[PDB]
Formats: sequence, C-alpha cells, structure tokens
Amino acid sequence: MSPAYLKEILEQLLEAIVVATNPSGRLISELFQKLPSKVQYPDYYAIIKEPIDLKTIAQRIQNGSYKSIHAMAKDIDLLAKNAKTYNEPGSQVFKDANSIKKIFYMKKAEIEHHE
Ligand SMILES: Nc1nnc(-c2ccccc2O)cc1N1CCC(O)CC1
Ligand SMILES: [Cl-]
Ligand SMILES: [Zn+2]
Ligand SMILES: [Zn+2]
Repeated sequence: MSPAYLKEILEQLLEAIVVATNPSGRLISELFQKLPSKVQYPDYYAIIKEPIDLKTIAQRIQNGSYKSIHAMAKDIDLLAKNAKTYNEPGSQVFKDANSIKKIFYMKKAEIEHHE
C-alpha cells in the first residue's frame, strides 16, 4: 500500500470508532478523545505507564507515523488496555473500551476482506 492509500484506510477505521453509538444514542468514543487532566486525575498517570487517546492516534494518522494497519491496531489495543486497567470491570468506561476494540476489528475485517 502507498502511504496515501494506507491513510485513507486508517481514517475510515478511526471514523468508525468516533461515530459509533449505543442503542441509547450515546457516542461511546467520547470519553477516549482526550486523556484526563494530569492535575485533576494524577492517579491515572501513576498507574498508566503509556497514556494514549484518540486525539493522539488521529495525529499519528496525519503524521504518517503508522506504516501498517497493525501499528494503529496496537495503539487501539493499548488505549483499551489502559482504560480497562484504570476502570473497574463492568464499569461503563471498561465496557466502552471493549466496544471500541470490537468496532475497530469489525471494520478492519470488512475493509480487508471485501471483494
Ligand atoms: N475513568 C477514565 N478512564 N479512562 C480515561 C481515558 C481517557 C482517554 C483515553 C484513555 C483513557 O483510559 C478517562 C477517564 N476519566 C475521564 C473523566 C474523568 O472525570 C474521570 C477519568
Ligand atoms: Cl492488525
Ligand atoms: Zn495485527
Ligand atoms: Zn468489495
């Protein structure tokens, strides 16, 4: 894939995450756009050694930093793992983190397998 072709795929994957809603209409990605304040949420940075958010992933797409879909996927996995480490299982944030992963990998398969 050329860098320009790869970028279009990565943009479509991120878009699928950012537009996803639950049956009640809530944008499940909203909380993950921007990392919490280091001033107001210092425990997050004591616990999470490699913080990442969707804004950072979007910038990496614009910068061409990802050389494969897999590289973006690993950053999505890290975002979700961080959220699932900081938040209790069955909490809304924990569930939404898993939902972001499920959306990403479903969309990746739809793109990569379609013929
Ligand atoms: N409980 C949270 N867990 N994760 C995050 C979080 C954000 C972006 C990327 C990854 C993440 O893991 C943000 C959280 N809260 C934001 C709102 C605040 O009021 C309380 C903290
Ligand atoms: Cl992958
Ligand atoms: Zn992979
Ligand atoms: Zn097709």
